[PDB]
Amino acid sequence: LATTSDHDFSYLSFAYDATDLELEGSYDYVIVGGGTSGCPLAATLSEKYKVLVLERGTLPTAYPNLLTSDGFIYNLQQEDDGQTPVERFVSGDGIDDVRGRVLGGTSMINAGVYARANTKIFSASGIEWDMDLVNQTYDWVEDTIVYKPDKQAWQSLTKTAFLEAGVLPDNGFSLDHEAGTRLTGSTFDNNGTRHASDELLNKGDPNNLRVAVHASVEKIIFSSNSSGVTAIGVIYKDSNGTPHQAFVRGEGEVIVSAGPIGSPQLLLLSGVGPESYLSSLNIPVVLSHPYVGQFLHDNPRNFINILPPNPIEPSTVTVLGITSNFYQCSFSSLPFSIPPFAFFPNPTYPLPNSTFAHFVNKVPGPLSYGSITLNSDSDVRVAPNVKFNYYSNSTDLAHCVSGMKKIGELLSSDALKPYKVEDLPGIDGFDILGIPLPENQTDDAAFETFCREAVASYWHYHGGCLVGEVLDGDFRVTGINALRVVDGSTFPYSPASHPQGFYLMLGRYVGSKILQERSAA
Ligand SMILES: Cc1cc2nc3c(=O)[nH]c(=O)nc-3n(C[C@H](O)[C@H](O)[C@H](O)COP(=O)(O)OP(=O)(O)OC[C@H]3O[C@@H](n4cnc5c(N)ncnc54)[C@H](O)[C@@H]3O)c2cc1C
Repeated sequence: LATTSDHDFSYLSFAYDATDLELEGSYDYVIVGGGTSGCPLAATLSEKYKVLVLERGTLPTAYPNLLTSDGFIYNLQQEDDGQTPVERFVSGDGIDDVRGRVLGGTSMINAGVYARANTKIFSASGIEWDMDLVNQTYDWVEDTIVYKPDKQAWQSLTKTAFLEAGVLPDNGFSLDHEAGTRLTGSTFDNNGTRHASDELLNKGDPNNLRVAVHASVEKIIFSSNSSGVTAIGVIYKDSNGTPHQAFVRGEGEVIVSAGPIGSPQLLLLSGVGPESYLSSLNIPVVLSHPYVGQFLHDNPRNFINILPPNPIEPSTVTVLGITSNFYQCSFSSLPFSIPPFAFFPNPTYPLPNSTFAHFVNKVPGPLSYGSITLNSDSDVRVAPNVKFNYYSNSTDLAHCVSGMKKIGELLSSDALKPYKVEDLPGIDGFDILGIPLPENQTDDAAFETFCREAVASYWHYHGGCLVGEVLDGDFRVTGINALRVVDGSTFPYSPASHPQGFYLMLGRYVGSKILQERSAA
């Protein structure tokens, strides 16, 4: 774990704008997307080789509101205009959602909840894992951007309700995703500074790394020979319009780390994708990869909003109610005078005028998947369509009912009694904002309805470029040399209640693997 301090911007000595980058240049590694996974992977690769991260968004400095936790709601409430750190999109489903557009990626705009993955993930996954490295990697991240949270009035009040509700055992303060109520790590220090993955660039090597911002990567270039396809570089546009080239050297590679939506998109626009689909759009086919854009997952978020009669303090989420089929936590916040996008599933949702609390549920997996589709010719700056097919698989919905039933109990416990508006028993007495639970806690066919109408995103989407589908165990795009994907898009199921821990890790992991195979060869 780390000691509270200022956000570390020493990496700016080697961060550039893309208008300030050479029109063409050679590197040992090119990393598209300077996000959650890119930054650590950049840092890692730079220890021993020449590296360039390329990032469509801005320095965090440009938008001072994502350096603190107070700003968390704010970033969401700001209009999307192409420049700002939060990109507003809606699914084919109709559910409002965001993703980051800033150096440090979505770890720069997120809720900052840290958790190490479910150990039982590592074995049933498709990659074979070095567990001395994984664990030692978590150390390296934690030792830098992860902090032990201080008691907070409202959160400890949620710990007690979870333990009263049945969520056992009490694990105390622990980083490991296990079953039971616990108090987990956060990327918000005890002054409320945001520490995100941009700071892991500082863990790099200043003499070897070159970050670039406002570099929208448009195309991955390939080479005919010899004898098979290889990545040679990428093309990116600067803010003026000028396209630049970045090339890989002998023995080098290009690594896409643009997230569930970015990677499938860049690959598809570069003509690695399902043949009949690319033809359909007149995109020249470079390798027929049927599974690119496929198997996109997003865990449904189902919640209850309460408006206590007395005010409650805003909190950063640190207390978690982990059960096998779903995960829970609770957010308290100042009122909303302008709606923060993606918090609620549509913009016409009532806003809270006083302080309120938000009890949420996240189904694991999930099992239901969808698809990335392009709709703009090529324009990388045009957000692709995604469909997630919420509650399409009947098991996701069972776990929703369960989880909502369990929130029903959270509301019944002795801890929540001072937050009811009147002294009515059970779940009644709460002043509800938006859609309330079913009255009868034994009405399956009614809770199923709740789950389906109330659903929003947990923002934890992942998929679209799976190992054992598009990538091999080393994270290579199969049948293409020198091309790799590392990020949210690489696995079909969520690693924990909260994924950034896994992804931050997954970045420096693949780093060391690549570095290793550079010494054993
Ligand atoms: C509102 C919100 C809150 C969240 N809160 C939590 C939390 O509390 N705890 C937790 O564990 N997880 C949380 N998450 C999820 C977690 O932060 C993400 O799943 C994690 O960031 C994984 O992202 P990634 O590394 O795959 O890609 P990202 O971190 O999104 O990185 C992708 C980067 O690549 C860039 N990019 C995209 N396309 C291009 C292009 N073609 N050219 C150049 N650059 C490009 C983007 O600008 C972006 O910066 C939250 C997510 C959201 C949306």
